Formats: sequence, C-alpha cells, structure tokens
Amino acid sequence: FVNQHLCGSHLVEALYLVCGERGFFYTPKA
Amino acid sequence: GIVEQCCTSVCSLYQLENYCN
Repeated sequence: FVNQHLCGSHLVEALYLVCGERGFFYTPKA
Repeated sequence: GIVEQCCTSVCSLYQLENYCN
C-alpha cells in the first residue's frame, strides 16, 4: 500500500503503520 | 526530503523505512 503518492496525513499514517513501535520522524521541509 | 520522494513522486518501502527510528 506504500507504492503510491502519499501526501499530508496519509503519508504520516503510512509511516505510523510501517515503522510500528520503532516510531518515526517526519520532516516535510528539510 | 520525504515529501519530494513520497508525495511529489511515488513512494517506496525503502524510503519510508529510512525515516523509522
């Protein structure tokens, strides 16, 4: 489900699902 | 950045996992 255009909350949602308890960091600028 | 690689263009599992802790 990750091989598509993921923008906004949908991208953040994908990171949440994929990374799991590892967590993630979201940096839209840098 | 992640927006350029996953929003502007098609994302991939490799690129997502680069942002996991």
